[PDB]
Amino acid sequence: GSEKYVAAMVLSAAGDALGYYNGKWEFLQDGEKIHRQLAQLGGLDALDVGRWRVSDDTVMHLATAEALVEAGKAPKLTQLYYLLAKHYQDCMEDMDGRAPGGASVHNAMQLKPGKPNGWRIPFNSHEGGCGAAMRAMCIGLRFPHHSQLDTLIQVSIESGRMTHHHPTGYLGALASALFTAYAVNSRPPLQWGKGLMELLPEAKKYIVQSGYFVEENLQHWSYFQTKWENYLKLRGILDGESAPTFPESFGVKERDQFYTSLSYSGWGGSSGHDAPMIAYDAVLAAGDSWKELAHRAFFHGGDSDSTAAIAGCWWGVMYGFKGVSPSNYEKLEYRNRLEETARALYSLGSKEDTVISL
Ligand SMILES: Nc1ncnc2c1ncn2[C@@H]1O[C@H](COP(=O)(O)OP(=O)(O)OC[C@H]2O[C@H](O)[C@H](O)[C@@H]2O)[C@@H](O)[C@H]1O
Ligand SMILES: [Mg+2]
Repeated sequence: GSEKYVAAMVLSAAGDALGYYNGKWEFLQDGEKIHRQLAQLGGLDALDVGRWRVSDDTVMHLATAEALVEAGKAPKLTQLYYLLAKHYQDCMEDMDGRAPGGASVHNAMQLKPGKPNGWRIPFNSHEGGCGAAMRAMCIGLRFPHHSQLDTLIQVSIESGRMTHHHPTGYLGALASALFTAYAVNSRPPLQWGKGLMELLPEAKKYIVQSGYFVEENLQHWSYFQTKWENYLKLRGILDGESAPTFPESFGVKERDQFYTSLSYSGWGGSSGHDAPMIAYDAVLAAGDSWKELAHRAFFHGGDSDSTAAIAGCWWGVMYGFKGVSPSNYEKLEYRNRLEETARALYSLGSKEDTVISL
């Protein structure tokens, strides 16, 4: 349904804005303090996002979505990648006060849309941030059909690699896009992690045949895979055939500690592996509760705008606006653009088509 695509785009942006709070909550490392301030504001249902700007996450996600819309039906990947690179480069003019990420901004300005392979960048050991994952969800809105899985894999990886040429970075884009497609198709969330694990060898097959920095990509592959395997084992969902099990003590402070344990270097949710992982952990626990989703994915001491942007997209696809206080989105920055782009993505994604690959 079109309304679920609208909710996916709008609630991803609402999550971003809520987990950002004009920077005040993004950069507060104490989840308990964030939750105290939330209560002082009146709780989530009382928050009005009219003055809560979206961050770079939404600006980039909209850039991905607009490129997908402009590429049209039965698109050529050469054209799509030109449009993606152009939109990523141009959207850096809309980052004032949005705390843009390092790899995202630097590499977007390096791109040369219009040269052949001009959106390709070298492998880099420090390009494992979540900036590719945070902007990839709508790739799954565009390519949700089983027949399009190879396109979803290729486009999510290449969109990611335009700024994050490191498997920890671009495999997060794959996870973000893939789980959105699963949500579109009503696949139960407890099956999603297993689906990602089964598709990682197909992602590797693409990277190898693509031929760029194969040795470096392979040398760094194990980190993302191992972190996800261990997380899925901890939750009891490695094979996709069990309800998840959560720890007995899993309040705000315990979640901050857990998110730090998942992190690469201490900031939970800031990398390609852990931004979608924390969003997924929130989805698994929250079911149809927007408030629980927010408490787990929007309001924590880590990189909360990025886990929120991912979680809000997946949740909106599944549940629409049901149980969401209107003040959480009615006056949201870019609401009209988000809704119009979502409707255009729906017209494309709901109509199964075939892409002309590279
Ligand atoms: N090999 C690596 N493996 C895992 N994580 C890494 C690696 N290298 C860096 N990191 C982490 O990658 C983290 C971020 O890398 P940055 O390049 O600044 O940013 P972005 O472009 O990805 O976007 C970050 C977004 O998240 C917020 O919402 C922000 O506002 C952005 O919107 C660093 O802390 C690194 O520790
Ligand atoms: Mg951000």
